[PDB]
Formats: sequence, C-alpha cells, structure tokens
Amino acid sequence: GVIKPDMKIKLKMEGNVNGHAFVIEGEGEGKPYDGTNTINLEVKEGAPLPFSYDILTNAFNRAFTKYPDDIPNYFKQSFPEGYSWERTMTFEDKGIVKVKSDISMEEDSFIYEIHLKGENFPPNGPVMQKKTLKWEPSTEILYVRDGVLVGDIKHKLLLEGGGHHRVDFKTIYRAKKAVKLPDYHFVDHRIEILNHDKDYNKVTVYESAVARY
Repeated sequence: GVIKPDMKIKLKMEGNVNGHAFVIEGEGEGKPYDGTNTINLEVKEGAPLPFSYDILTNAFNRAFTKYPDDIPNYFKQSFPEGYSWERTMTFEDKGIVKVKSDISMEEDSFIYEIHLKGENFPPNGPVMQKKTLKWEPSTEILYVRDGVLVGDIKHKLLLEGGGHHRVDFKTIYRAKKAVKLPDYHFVDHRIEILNHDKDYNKVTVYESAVARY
C-alpha cells in the first residue's frame, strides 16, 4: 500500500491568535488503519503562548481514522496526491478560528502545512486566560456538499471548574483527485494533550477516530 500501517507525521503551523503570532513544529506517528495518531509539538516562535493550547490541537489528518470496508474512505483514497482542508471554529462568545491545512506524503510520512488565525476572542475570557481543561469527546457528521466532503461538529471545551464552552466546527475537505464519494456517516473522536511543560512550549497530542454508520 501507498499508506503504510505505521506512518510518520511532520508538520509546521504558522498561527496568529488575537494579534499574537507564533510558529509550532511537530513530529509524530500513528496507525492509519487503527485510527490513532500522536504528535510531539514545539513552539518555535511566539513563546510563551498567551492563550489556551486547546484551540490548536484539532489542527495538529482524517487519514488517521478507522473505517469499515463498506464506507468509501475519502481521505485514504486521495493519496499519494493528498488533500487539503479548511475549517472554521465558532466559539460561544464570538471568538473565531479559521484554519487551513495541506496534507501531503513523503515516503512513509504525512506532511502538514497549517495556517491558523484566531480573532475576536474576549481578552479576559477562558480561551485567552487559559481556563480550558480539554475537548470533550464528540462525533463529526460527514457528508458530500458540492462534490467535496464536509464535516460538522458541535463541540464543547471543558473549563476549569467543570463548566463548558460550546464551539461549532465546520470543515471542508478537498481531495486532490477524483475519489469515490461516501454517503453520510459519522466519526467518533477523542483528542487529548497527553503532556505539556509549564507554558505548553513542549506538548504531546493524541487523537483517536473511528468512522461508523
């Protein structure tokens, strides 16, 4: 196979949140057919980040999703050419993150080039004052729109103290060649920061994702 059962991950993100510019690079590995991936991440510019690292982690590849055989796999079919995605994250309190990523392949590695811009976050709200705990697990709904694939999620951040903040995600996935398109389906995922240093200059992220009817 062009996609191996064990794939490396290399990525760079250029981002700007509420006017604060930063660059993060990461290297990881995962199991595309098991739906798991792990990435080690270092802030290269812009340290220490003055906002919640959780608004970045979903940006750090649905080729790492476990799919049954009777649902066409839009992401894996796109390789070796790959695919790009554009995402909008609409926060409860009017903050917004717009992110784009290019996913390519180099031998047994996926390569991501990510650009992220967050703005209009309340300066003293939970994202900019780093009061998040994690993303709750959630379920993406995937379906074709306009020939490409769309993913909707109604997400929640768990905050310090136990409350939640809603965040709605819309992603448009665009394969770089014609692929067999799937009927609508769902992807159950979980994402976690496994470890971080004091200011999140060094972070390890883990995600698990499984498609189903």
